[PDB]
Parts: sequence; structure tokens; C-alpha cells
Amino acid sequence: KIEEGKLVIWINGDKGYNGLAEVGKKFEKDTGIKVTVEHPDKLEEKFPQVAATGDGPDIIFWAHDRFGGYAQSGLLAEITPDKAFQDKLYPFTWDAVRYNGKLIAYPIAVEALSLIYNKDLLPNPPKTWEEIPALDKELKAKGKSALMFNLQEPYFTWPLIAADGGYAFKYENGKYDIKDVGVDNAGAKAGLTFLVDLIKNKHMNADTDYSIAEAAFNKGETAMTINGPWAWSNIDTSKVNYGVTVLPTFKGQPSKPFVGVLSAGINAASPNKELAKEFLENYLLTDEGLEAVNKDKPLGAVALKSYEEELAKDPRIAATMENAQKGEIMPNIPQMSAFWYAVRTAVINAASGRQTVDAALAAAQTNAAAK
Amino acid sequence: KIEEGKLVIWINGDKGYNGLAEVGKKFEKDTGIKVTVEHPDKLEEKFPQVAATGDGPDIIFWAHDRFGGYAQSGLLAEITPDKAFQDKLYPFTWDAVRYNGKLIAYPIAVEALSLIYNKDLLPNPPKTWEEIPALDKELKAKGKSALMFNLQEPYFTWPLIAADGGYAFKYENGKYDIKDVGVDNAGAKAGLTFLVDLIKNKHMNADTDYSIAEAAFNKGETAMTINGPWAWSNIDTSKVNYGVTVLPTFKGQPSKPFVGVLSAGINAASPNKELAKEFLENYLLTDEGLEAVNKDKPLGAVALKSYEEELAKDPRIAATMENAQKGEIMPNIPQMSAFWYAVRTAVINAASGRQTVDAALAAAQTNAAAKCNTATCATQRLAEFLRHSSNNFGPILPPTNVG
Ligand SMILES: OC[C@H]1O[C@H](O[C@H]2[C@H](O)[C@@H](O)[C@@H](O)O[C@@H]2CO)[C@H](O)[C@@H](O)[C@@H]1O
Repeated sequence: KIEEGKLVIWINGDKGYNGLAEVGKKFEKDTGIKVTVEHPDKLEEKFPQVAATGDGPDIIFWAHDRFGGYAQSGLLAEITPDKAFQDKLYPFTWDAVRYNGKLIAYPIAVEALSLIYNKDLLPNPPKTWEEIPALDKELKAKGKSALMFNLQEPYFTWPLIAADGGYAFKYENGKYDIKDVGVDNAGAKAGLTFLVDLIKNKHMNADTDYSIAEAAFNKGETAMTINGPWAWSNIDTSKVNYGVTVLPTFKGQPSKPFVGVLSAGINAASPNKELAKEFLENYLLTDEGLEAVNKDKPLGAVALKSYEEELAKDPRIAATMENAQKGEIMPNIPQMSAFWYAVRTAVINAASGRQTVDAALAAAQTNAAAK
Repeated sequence: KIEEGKLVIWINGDKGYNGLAEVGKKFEKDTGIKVTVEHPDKLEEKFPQVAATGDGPDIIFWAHDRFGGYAQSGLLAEITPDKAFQDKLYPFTWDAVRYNGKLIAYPIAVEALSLIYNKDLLPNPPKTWEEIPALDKELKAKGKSALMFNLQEPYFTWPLIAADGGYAFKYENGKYDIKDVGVDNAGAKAGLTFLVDLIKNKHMNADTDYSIAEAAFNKGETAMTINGPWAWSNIDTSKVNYGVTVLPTFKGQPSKPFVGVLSAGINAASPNKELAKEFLENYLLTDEGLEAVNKDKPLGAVALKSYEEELAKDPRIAATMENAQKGEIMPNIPQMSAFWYAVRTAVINAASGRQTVDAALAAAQTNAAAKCNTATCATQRLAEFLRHSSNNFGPILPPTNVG
């Protein structure tokens, strides 16, 4: 049986299992729990045999595809990494370890075939499969051949077969169910009710608009406001000891703000398309260009890598980045417009007693879904 | 309308439009095309109204959430940035401007609401929403109020609404369709016909297996081969000057290799599930962890963004990761077993001439797509299975190695 207070790990005998023992070691050091790394023969065959009885390793390392049957046989626990951790890994890897919508393993490595060419014999490798016969007829003249690879395993021949539209099984990509809208479920009620309770007790005030908030906070007239980076500069100019922290919790759950990516689109009816492409690529989305905008109003965590690695040292950006990981990125589907529209008049009517919280959110559901 | 040889730019009123205007200065100093930076009210409702007529700005600035609606209205042009430029921007910011497969804008910055407070008025910031009633009563006497944010835009009120269960549209994760298998469709028949043609024209030999191609390449007999990271070590000690690049395209489209993702799963019967979680997330899936494994034996490309950026660099890994991203993830569904032995027979029969390309792939197709569940169709699949169940069971001597 699996021993509590200790980690046993299985991994194939052709992997860097000694280096893994090193890692399990630094772990045993800092926490005082031994980590043994083993590599049994036929481990892909042995694991489901013993893990069914309650035995086996705590962690097992194998190619992701074999994990589907493991999860089918109830041998793998569902994996619970936060959004902060999932960002660290590539998104397609998380798809390789999803079975029945649940994450069942941590991806480690990525494997794929490549074209390997002889620099001496072929310093300019071909870019199209079509130009290999011509290259071969030429290379055959010097007693050589252009291409030789394993033809007896479909793992090696599939890249060519799959190029023009072959596939094993069709994978339906991710999407938003525009018929499953959640603006009148229990959680949405508790939130909006709480906000409308904050005005039934005079703690807030209904027609408080954007400018009233900026003025009142930048006059030491209120203890806190909620806003994004663009409004930081005017609080510098107001000389106020402002801090930027994580949003408060509601019912022990963090506030989930919608995350926007400021974006620049080129109009389709513009005759000056290339000049706009030149302005954004070579003047704005540059280290010097983004700084020009950022010193007017703070941009946030920019998309350009170079400049972001500099602004990331700002503790308030890392606070903004922290709050972004607690929230969701916004969809870009056309129905986003009807959602914002509906929720807007829901919050207002509920906030001014024009409609009850329940009735306002109820009307918001239909308007977000059918329009 | 919009006139040629200028740029009209619309950004929102609360952004840094003066600083953006100065970027139009430098654009007009060097490129001297006039740049007018505007900021109308209700900017995102105004843009599709005028751009439908052919009016509006040249460039429009907003959060990504509106651009798909603009795109479905036929108002935005497809963004055509080259590969060199795409690597300067974070890959997930591009995701925000992808719509129906195409990019429709340039990502600029990530925006998120935060709680900002008044240190000299409040020492420690609160942690719960349910405790501001106390802070407010404690404060209304001292002179002022606690919270005051914009209640006219739902963008500001939403973080609280979503906290306990509110959401816009439930994200339904992607999955496979076991009814839709494509081993005998036009694309597969095209690529396989091309492969068999190489054999017919004696550019390749249908008997070539793994060990032949490795020797022929590691001895300078053939210019190229197709292999994985596991085979690099043998090419090293062969003293062949080899490079590893992207796979050749066919019919203008990239070759799609199967992608294998080495993964660490936690035993469902483990009593140490968080110890495993702490070990994998905080110790192994770091730069130091993967490097310790990679130094013992190469992982190839890794799934950790931070350590993969450093690993390639190595052009062999950069190509391995690029071919992977262009390829097909191995499906983890039980039907893959049929695909594996049916396609294997399919390719061999076609390259050897026993079956036409069309007929070989059609045979593997019905083996992987059930569809028909009458006894005639089921016993046919039963019969084909019992023959790909090769009966060895005897000892393999010497055993496949380990040490
Ligand atoms: O409130 C609805 C509104 O929310 C978002 O707009 C944000 C925008 O992302 C920020 O850059 C800043 O301007 O604050 C705005 C809220 O007033 C959505 O982007 C927008 O589509 C939506 O209408």
C-alpha cells in the first residue's frame, strides 16, 4: 500500500530519473519528506495493474495519451492548479492532459518529429515536399539520396498524410456557450444584493459616476476607490499616499474582475492600411513608443515583452497582474456587446430601487442571451 | 470618408491620448503622414456606426472584447504581422485579438481593476467585502467615507457579482468527436498518394525502416531524415554536420506530426496528493527542476514557458517545439487503438502495392469509425482486430534495455 508522509515516483528507465531524484531531494531537504524515484520495467503496463488495488507510486510519468485509459479506470486524481500556475505552461499541453473536461496530469515535456538535414550535403534544406523528387534526382547523380525515413510506422508517415487535411479524430476547439449565461444565478444575486445593500445603508450612493469617484478619492475625501492604471497619474498629481492592493473578498472568494487587453484595430474601409500597420508595429509597439503613452496615463501590463520586463518591477503592476489572475479574460465574441448592455441596466435599476435585484438580473439573463 | 495619406486615431477619453499623440509626432517627423488623435464620447458605440459607411478613424483603440463584434460586422481588416514581430508580444495577448482563426487587432496592454486606498487615512487595507460596513461607520464620524467607485459602468461592479458564482458565458472546454475520423478523406488520400508516388518513382524504398534510415543518414548516404530528439545523440557521435529544422510543407500546408506530452499524474489512491502537488508545481515545474532532469537526460522541449524560452535558443529544440505547435496532439480516447493498427496496415499495404491508396485508407477508416453496429459490421471489425493481435507471448531475449 502507498505510504503516507512520503512520495514514491515512477518514471521510465530511459528518462533522466537521476536528475529527478535530485529534485525530489531538494524537496526532501526543505520539507523533511523522502522522495524515492523508481523505474520499473513495463511500468506503463504495471501501473494500472497495481494502482487498481490501492498500490503503486504517488506520481507516475508517462506520455499523455496513455493517461486517458488510466483516468477511465479511475486511477488518476483530478489536478487542481490555480490560474496563476496554468499561465506558466503552454495552453495546448493542458489540453493533452484533459480527460472528460478534467485535468488529470501535469505536463512536463513536448515531443514531435522534425526534419534533420546534412548541412554539408544540403546546406539549403527544402521547404516543400514537392521539391524533394527534383532534389533526389540531382543527389542520386553523386550516389546519394535526398530522403530516407522510417516508412513502416504510421507515426513517421502521418505528418505528410495529415498535412492536406487528414486527422485521427476531429477535436472541437474551445468556445463560449452563448446559451449558458450566468447573470441571475445564486452567486450573481449575492453580489448585486450586497452592492445594493451598501446603498440601503448609505455607505455608498447610487448616482456616483466616474468623475465623482476620481475627485473624491484624489481629495482624501474617501478612503478607497476601484480603478485601473490609467487613473494612477492623476493621483500622483494630487499628491496622495495611495496603495494598490488586491480586491477584497466576498464570501471568502476573491473579486473576479473582467480583464481587458487594450487593442488597436485597423479600419477595413481605410486606404492607408499599411501606414497604420507601420505606425503600430514600428512606433507605438516599441520600447520608446509605449513609454510615451505610459507617462501620460499608465497603460497597465503591456503586451510588448521588452518594455514589460521593466514595468513589471512596479509593485502596483504586480498588484494589477495579481488581480487579473483572480479574474477572467474577456470573451471577444459578438455577444459580448449584449452582455455588457444587459448587465449595465441591471446594476443601475437595482441600485436605484427602480427594480428589485432579483427582477433586474432576471431581465438581464434573457437580454444577454437572445439578442 | 477617410482620406489617403493620413492617419486618424480614436482612443478612449480616459487613456493616455496626449502621449499617444506624441507618437504621432515622431511618426510625422520621420514619416510625415499627419496623425490626428481623437477621443469622442461613446467611442465604441460611435465607431461601428460610422465605419459601416466608410467613415471613422484609421485605427481604433479599445479593449479586445468589442473587436469580434466589429469583425463580424465586416469593419476590421485582418492584421498581418510577420513572425518577427509576433515574438515581441506575449502569446496570450494575441489570443485576446484572435477571432474566427484570424487576428483583428494589435494587443497593447493588459487592464485589470484593483483596490486602491488612502494610506494616511487607512493603515491596513481590508480583505473582505463584508467588513467595509464597519470601516465606513468608523470613518463617517472621522469625516469621510470608505468606498467610492464608479457605479454607472458595469465593468466596475462586475468583480463583486462574479465573486460567488456570476459569469458572462460559461466556457465549454474542447473535446474530441469520436464520430468524425478522417483517415480516408481527400487530404489524407492526397498526402499518402504522394508518399506512394515517391516509392513508385524510386525516390524512396517501401522496405526502408527505422534502422536503415538512421544508418544511411549517420553515414552521409542520404541528405535528410525524419526523426525525433531521441535520435540526436547518435548523430552527434557520427560526426555528421546535421541541422534540425521545420518539416517540409505539402500542398502549401505544414506537415502535422503527432505530439507527445510527457506528463506527471497523481495516483488516485495516493494519501499524499498535496505533497505531490507541492512537489510538481513548486519544485519540478521550475527552471531549476527541469534543468536537473534535462542535465541527466534531455527532455527535449518542455511545457514550462520560462524554461522553454531558455532551452531554444538551441535551434534543434526551437524546431521541435515549432513542429509540435504545427502538429496534431495524440488523442487520449480508447478509439486510438483501432486507428493505430488500422493505419499501420493501411500505409504498408499502399506503399507495397497490395491495395490502392484510396482502398487502403478506406479500410482503416471503417476500423476506427464504428458507426455501423449491426452484427455484420461488428464481426468484420472483430475479425480485423484478431489479426492485429499478433501472438508472441514468448520471452524477448535479450530484454529491451534499461541500464
Ligand atoms: O462597463 C462596460 C464596458 O466595460 C469595458 O470597458 C472598460 C475598458 O475596458 C477600460 O479600458 C476602461 O475604459 O473602462 C471601461 C469601462 O468604462 C469593456 O471593454 C466595454 O466593452 C464595456 O462596454
